[PDB]
Amino acid sequence: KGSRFISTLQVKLYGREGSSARTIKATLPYIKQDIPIVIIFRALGIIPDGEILEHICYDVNDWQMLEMLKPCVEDGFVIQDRETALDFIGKEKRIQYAKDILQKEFLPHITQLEGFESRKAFFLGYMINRLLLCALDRKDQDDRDHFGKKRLDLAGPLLAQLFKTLFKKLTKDIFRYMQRTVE
Amino acid sequence: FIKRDRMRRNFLRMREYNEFPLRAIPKEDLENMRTHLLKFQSKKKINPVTDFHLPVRLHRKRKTRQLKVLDENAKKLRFEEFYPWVMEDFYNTWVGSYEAGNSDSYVLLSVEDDGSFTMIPADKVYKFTARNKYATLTIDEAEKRMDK
Amino acid sequence: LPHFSKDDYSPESKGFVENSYLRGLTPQEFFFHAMGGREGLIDTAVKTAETGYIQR
Amino acid sequence: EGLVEYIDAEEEESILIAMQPEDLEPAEADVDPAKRIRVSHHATTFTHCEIHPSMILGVAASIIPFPDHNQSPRNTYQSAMGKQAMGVFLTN
Amino acid sequence: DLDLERSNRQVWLVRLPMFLAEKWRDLGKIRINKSKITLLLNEPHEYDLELTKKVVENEYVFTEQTIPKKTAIVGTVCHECQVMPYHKIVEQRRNI
Amino acid sequence: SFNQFVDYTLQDIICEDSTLIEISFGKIYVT
Amino acid sequence: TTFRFCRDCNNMLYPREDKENNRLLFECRTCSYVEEAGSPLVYRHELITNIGETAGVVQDIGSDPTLPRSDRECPKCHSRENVFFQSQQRRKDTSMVLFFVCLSCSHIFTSDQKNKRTQ
Amino acid sequence: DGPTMREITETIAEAKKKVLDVTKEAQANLLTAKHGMTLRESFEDNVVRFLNEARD
Amino acid sequence: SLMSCISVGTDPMPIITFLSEWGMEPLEDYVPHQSPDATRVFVNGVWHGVHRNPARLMETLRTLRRKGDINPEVSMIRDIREKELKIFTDAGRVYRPL
Amino acid sequence: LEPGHAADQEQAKLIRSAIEHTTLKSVTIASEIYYDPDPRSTVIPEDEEIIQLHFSLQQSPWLLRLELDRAAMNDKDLTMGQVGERIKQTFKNDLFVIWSEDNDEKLIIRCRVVAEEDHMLKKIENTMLENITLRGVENIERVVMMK
RNA sequence: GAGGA
Ligand SMILES: [Zn+2]
Ligand SMILES: [Zn+2]
Repeated sequence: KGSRFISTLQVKLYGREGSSARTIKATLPYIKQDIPIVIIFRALGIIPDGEILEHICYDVNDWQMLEMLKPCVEDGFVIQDRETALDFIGKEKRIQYAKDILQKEFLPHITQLEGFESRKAFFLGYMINRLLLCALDRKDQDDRDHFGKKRLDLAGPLLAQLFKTLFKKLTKDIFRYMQRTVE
Repeated sequence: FIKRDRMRRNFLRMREYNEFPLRAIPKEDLENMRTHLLKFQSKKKINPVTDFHLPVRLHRKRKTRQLKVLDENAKKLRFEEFYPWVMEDFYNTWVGSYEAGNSDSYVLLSVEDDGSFTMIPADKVYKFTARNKYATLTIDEAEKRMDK
Repeated sequence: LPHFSKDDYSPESKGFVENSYLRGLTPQEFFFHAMGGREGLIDTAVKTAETGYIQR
Repeated sequence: EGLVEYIDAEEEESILIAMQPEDLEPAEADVDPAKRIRVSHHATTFTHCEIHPSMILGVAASIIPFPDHNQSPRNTYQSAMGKQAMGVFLTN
Repeated sequence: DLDLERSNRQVWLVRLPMFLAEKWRDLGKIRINKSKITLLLNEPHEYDLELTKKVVENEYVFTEQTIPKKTAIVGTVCHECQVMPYHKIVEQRRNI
Repeated sequence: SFNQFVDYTLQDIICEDSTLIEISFGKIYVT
Repeated sequence: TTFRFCRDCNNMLYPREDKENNRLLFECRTCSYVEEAGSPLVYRHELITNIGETAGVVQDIGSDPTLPRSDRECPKCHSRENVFFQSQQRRKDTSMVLFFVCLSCSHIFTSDQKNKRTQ
Repeated sequence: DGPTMREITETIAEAKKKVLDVTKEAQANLLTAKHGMTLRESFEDNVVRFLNEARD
Repeated sequence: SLMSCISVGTDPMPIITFLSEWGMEPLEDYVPHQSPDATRVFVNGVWHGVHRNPARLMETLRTLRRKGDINPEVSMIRDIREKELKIFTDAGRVYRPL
Repeated sequence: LEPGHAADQEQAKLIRSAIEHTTLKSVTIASEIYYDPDPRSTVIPEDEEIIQLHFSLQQSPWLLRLELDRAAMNDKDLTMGQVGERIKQTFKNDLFVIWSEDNDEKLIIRCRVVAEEDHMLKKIENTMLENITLRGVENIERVVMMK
């Protein structure tokens, strides 16, 4: 609800199998291009590698998965601190821009409040984990049609959207007339 | 067989133990002294600030009324407390971060030398992380090293 | 179908209708057959449009 | 009283429905040849039993007599046609 | 004077069923037994306690009255616990 | 769905980004 | 294989050579922490993997309703109660072999009669 | 005819049995994948062939 | 189909509250390598925590639904093999009785 | 087939071998990079026995050691002889190459460059697995005899 | 919208 805002974060895994340097770049809203993930993780405050892998490969025997990850670690090895990471994103304001993007546009459906970077970090780690799990052939790709993944918008939600929009417009115009009463 | 509507008739026819007071602290000592939480991260398990170093300072790094986006003051106020605070010497450092996770249900028990325990409502909670432990960051130089 | 255990490869678990149209189909079989039949309908619908365009 | 239960597609993934109440779980125990070939109970750890299978059909399909003897495309055609039939649509 | 005051006060922390926590953000008497604790209210219900983490490491408590300001570091987390529920009467109130 | 809407969603659409630089929106009434 | 982390830096301990005694030296390229190796092995590829077949064997799997049940007698234990399933490898070229889980001693064992397997 | 009916039935039963035997063998990992196709595919094809032969 | 209905959605908060009340170590204190058997607990796809002994939890949740305490249109899956326990009070789901 | 040879299934197998594109990756099992600076004593005491031969009748300290499957090596009817030939002739310029003998119960092949190694070596191994057509011709995947 | 075929 709440002027329902649809932000579609995606994670992309680069390069076919065997093609060396398979690296994972995440996609954020309002960003020049994809970002190597480890950048994002540090941008959320998980700085060390070991902590990041802990955020991703939940079992420390999955050296399979760890090997899969290592390229992204090496990719991100350049940056080593949070604020640098926020610098990567696009003043004197660039950092604050990045931070506010994360607090409002990165995974809206977790929160848009102040301190939950631990959450969004963990959740992102999980998302990556599942992507890896697929690309390691241990789950099959998602079934696009499983009816559990569908929803039906009955008269309720349809009118909900429609009316929310109309009413937002009505507020806009009321405010505008209020202004035109500068006189 | 066939569908039978006579079943209406069918049913119709068939029918050590310590104990302490937990006193409330004076409002006044609280009224300036907000309480918060310390969390470092280095896994250098002990992290004793006493044995960190010294001295250990701590500090944070048109027309008439027109359209304003509204919000409760505190978040606005929280938004406006964005200078994280650090421990230094004048070498080791630590930088804290706002947890914002469980300010709800956390009451600090005043485990003093006296057994009386005052239930201190934890006000905030911060996660502290080291920094400049290798001062190796090339914020603009590094971006050069990326493309190569 | 949820009416089955997991990893059953027995013919009726994966869709071997056995009764005749005379004997009628058990609900699984009925459903399976419905899936097959819809595939048929779709293929026909697509195929006519194709062959129409090809012929033109 | 928790005798009946609402189940959606996601949860369906982790249950074990029985088709017919009785025969599917009486116990482990001569057959009319005309009767179709029901499989068995064959399993024990059910958790739910279907209310009645004929409820998988939608509205239009429910008109068809014996739709379990027909070839499915026929069912679909009827479901479509049934909306053309003349008849009383409303009492007023 | 930018520095701590003592930086050693070893304190305890608990997590309280919020139906009871909000009551405490504005005394009591507690059975502080051995590794088995229940909580008598300053009265309705009766509650129990668990020891979540005895080794309460890395973590301490501080307080406050390039922008600096004055600070007073209370001291350590001595240990922390968590509250659980008259637990039947509480659970009856809990389910809501 | 419709009842749910007209009983809750209608209101909580209003009790939202409602107040305007001030003007307030309160209880919503349906005839 | 394994990875290593700079017990102070806590980062990827890359390997390196001693260059005089010429033994391995893991070095944190964020820091100065250095260590040798426990093994001369550095990396291993494993292009055909026998792992992941019997994955997620939790000490709860007996509670799964949908899982089938056999009678085959446990070798380790001797129950005749068992849940069995195919490999979780979910690769196209995967065998059909079954993995039985005793419901008493929770001891995995396989349907295989080629040899003995352990996932 | 009746006799014909139960003869049909037992024919189907034979089919089921052959399928089952193939299955048991596959799960004993004794199935030999004909060249050029997956073990799993080989099994699946075998089953489909049996079933169609049975129907006919 | 004849008996299928469509969920209308429910405020999830009380469920989350209850979960916290019954375990569900909150996320921020989750340390995987030492808590390897935790079942991730989701709600409307929002990973809210982890928990141990999920079995009894699931039991309790089920029971609660089965006496109207939790609105019965709420689905509650417990994938045993993925150590996940999703929940949805989401509006728009499709469900049928049993 | 040419008319010879009209019906000699044996001949057909010969050809099928002769044309089917067979790559190194398809025959091995797992690849491993070791640190053995010892020219002539494998850290492992199993390839070491091989080093008792295949060694003698300016180096690098980084062994790359290779494991293949006997079943595939024989279905493809391959001999670590030929494969060694393949890799050797593919370089002969950088790698002393040693293979277990086709007798050996395990299919073990060892190579060493003659630096900033352990990263280039990775590229090399990838190239070995992928860009090495042991026999047969490109784009030919599966050859299935028929009558 | 509809829609038969
Ligand atoms: Zn280091
Ligand atoms: Zn056993």
